[PDB]
Amino acid sequence: AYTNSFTRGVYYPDKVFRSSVLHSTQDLFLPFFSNVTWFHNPVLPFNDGVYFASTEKSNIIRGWIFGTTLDSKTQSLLIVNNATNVVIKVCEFQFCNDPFLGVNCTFEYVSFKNLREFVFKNIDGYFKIYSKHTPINLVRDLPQGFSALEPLVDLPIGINITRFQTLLAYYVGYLQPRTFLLKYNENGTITDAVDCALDPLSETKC
Amino acid sequence: SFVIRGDEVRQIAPGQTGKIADYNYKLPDDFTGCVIAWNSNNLDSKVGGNYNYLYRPLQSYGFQPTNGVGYQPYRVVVLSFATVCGPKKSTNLVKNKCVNFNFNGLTGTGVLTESNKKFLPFQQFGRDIADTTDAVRDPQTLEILDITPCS
Ligand SMILES: *[C@@H]1O[C@H](CO)[C@@H](O)[C@H](O)[C@H]1NC(C)=O
Ligand SMILES: *[C@@H]1O[C@H](CO)[C@@H](O)[C@H](O)[C@H]1NC(C)=O
Ligand SMILES: *[C@@H]1O[C@H](CO)[C@@H](O)[C@H](O)[C@H]1NC(C)=O
Ligand SMILES: *[C@@H]1O[C@H](CO)[C@@H](O)[C@H](O)[C@H]1NC(C)=O
Ligand SMILES: *[C@@H]1O[C@H](CO)[C@@H](O)[C@H](O)[C@H]1NC(C)=O
Ligand SMILES: *[C@@H]1O[C@H](CO)[C@@H](O)[C@H](O)[C@H]1NC(C)=O
Repeated sequence: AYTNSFTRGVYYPDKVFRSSVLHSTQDLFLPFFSNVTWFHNPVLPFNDGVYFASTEKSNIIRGWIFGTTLDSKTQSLLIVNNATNVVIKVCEFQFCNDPFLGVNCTFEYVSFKNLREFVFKNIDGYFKIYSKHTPINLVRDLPQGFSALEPLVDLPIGINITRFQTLLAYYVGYLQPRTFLLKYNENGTITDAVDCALDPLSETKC
Repeated sequence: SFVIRGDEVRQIAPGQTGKIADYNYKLPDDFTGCVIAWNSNNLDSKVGGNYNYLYRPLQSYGFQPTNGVGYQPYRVVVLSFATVCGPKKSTNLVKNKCVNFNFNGLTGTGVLTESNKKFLPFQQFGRDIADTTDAVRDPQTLEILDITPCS
């Protein structure tokens, strides 16, 4: 099952205020109109960065696991929100064959009707997390539109990640190094974007 | 952190020899760090003899407050040496003057004046059209100050 990722997957590349300027930047983004895998805890890889989009009505998805083996062999990232606080641990946890939620440690931190988008990337040992929450009224697939994901969590994990899994519909994307032209309004937010590798019209615009 | 005798405190050093450095706490020859020790004759030593500290099969040390300086128990903590950085002291901020400012990520010379910009909560610096810094956010007070270049 695959759905159409029209114009979503765009986040703020840095913490720099830009106003009334069209800025060209090069970073890892989800391609426009690309195929994203549609799910209704499979093993998924972490090749170059993963865009995560989930639609919730009763808070089914609780968190994610990041690592390479995730079988108590090396350090693995455990980000679990148990309905009251977000808990992040990077211990070498021993995971079950089918982890699910019912109804050596170096770092530890404790904090359809809705759409929750997430971007996970690990560059130079730093885990960058971008997110954006918005209300929706749609069931079949992701809504068509544009939105920007702000950074909230920066983890200096220093841990190699090659495989992730989702703990509990959601969509999985992938990021590739393509150039983007970002439109900044007077308030410093991103209102539109152009994928420079989409079509020759987008190439001309870039 | 360990408790050793006063005479054996000198054995906690790179390239050192002795019973402690041979069988209890061995240090690397190219070790990087600091060694801090202090006397604990009024804390760990006992009148009847505090034999709770053992060293190498193992023998206990007769720590007493009536003993000598070399026989007094000493608490030694060795800090072996990125997430653990040193502290950064900040200074007062003066506005409307040509100053050499030093913020979190950038340095420069300019005049800091009150701005009317509306930064996003996650944004720390502002940029102009020509890729130059025009406004920054103060790391202590959540305010935005324009950087006017000096005349
Ligand atoms: C993947 O995307 C291409 C467009 O590049 C489309 O033609 C194809 O049908 C998509 N595949 C699936 C399984 O949706
Ligand atoms: C969530 O988990 C953390 C530890 O992982 C625990 O300290 C906390 O109490 C839990 N919260 C709830 C509501 O169970
Ligand atoms: C932690 O790592 C050490 C290696 O430094 C290993 O000897 C030990 O068994 C590990 N413990 C756990 C609980 O993984
Ligand atoms: C990650 O992989 C590289 C090899 O490309 C290796 O040098 C490094 O030690 C690994 N990091 C961890 C935390 O295992
Ligand atoms: C900026 O935000 C203000 C609300 O504080 C709003 O009135 C204004 O229309 C916004 N401007 C833009 C360009 O989004
Ligand atoms: C630093 O502490 C002062 C209290 O003197 C407070 O007013 C200020 O908001 C604090 N700044 C941050 C970034 O926490």
